[PDB]
Amino acid sequence: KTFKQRRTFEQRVEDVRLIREQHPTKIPVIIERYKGEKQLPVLDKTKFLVPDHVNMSELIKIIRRRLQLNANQAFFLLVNGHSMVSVSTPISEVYESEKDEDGFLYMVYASQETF
Ligand SMILES: CC(=O)NCc1cncs1
Ligand SMILES: CC(=O)NCc1cncs1
Ligand SMILES: [Cl-]
Repeated sequence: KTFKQRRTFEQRVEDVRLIREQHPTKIPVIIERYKGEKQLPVLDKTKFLVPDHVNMSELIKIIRRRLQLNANQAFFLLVNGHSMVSVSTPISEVYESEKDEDGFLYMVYASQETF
């Protein structure tokens, strides 16, 4: 069902190594809906190549646009399992501290802060 379940650790590692070789300026991000989540839609895909200069505040703007949300729909984003301390951090810096051992940056969204 989830990305980690669909691909072996070996497979996730090799895919990140390909993104490094073919899209060296991009951050490999997994973005998944919370398994509880009722309100917000599912995305058209799971694996995203994010430009390494965008900060977390702009990535939230991007995901809201991709989900085609309106002004009063609530949106919460967990990174590597927990809340973001800051949305002003460049994703290149967030990646280096919050990346998984497979080399993806894992994110989960919901309409409640209570995930
Ligand atoms: C394409 C690519 O990055 N793979 C090389 C690596 C093998 N050992 C660590 S990374
Ligand atoms: C569009 C692109 O190149 N990657 C950034 C994205 C992150 N989440 C949705 S797309
Ligand atoms: Cl690139």
